[PDB]
Amino acid sequence: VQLVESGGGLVQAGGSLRLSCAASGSIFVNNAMGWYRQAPGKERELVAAISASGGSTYYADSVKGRFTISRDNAKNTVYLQMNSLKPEDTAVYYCAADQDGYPYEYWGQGTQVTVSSLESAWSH
Repeated sequence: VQLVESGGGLVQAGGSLRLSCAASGSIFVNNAMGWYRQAPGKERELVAAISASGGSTYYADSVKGRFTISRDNAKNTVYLQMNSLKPEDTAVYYCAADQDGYPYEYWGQGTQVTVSSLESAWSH
């Protein structure tokens, strides 16, 4: 079972970025998938999760209304559309997919997202 995140990089505060994650090696349509992040110096946190059918979602309080999770079961992919990004959203983002039985969850290797503050928006 393997997961690979696509997308990442630098965005100016207020901007948007879409992350994707594709899974291989088993059936994923019957289990939840999601995204965690580890901001500098912080504990890793569950950012968003989505049920097998897509009919239920979960968001961390600090991203509600700004991030949207969705999935394409035919591609075994999960997406994180990040809008209204803020510098506090700077983190390594890890996709995850659940399965029945130990080890219960697989994690991707992570992708860096960096959101620049206004101090960098002009030369001074």
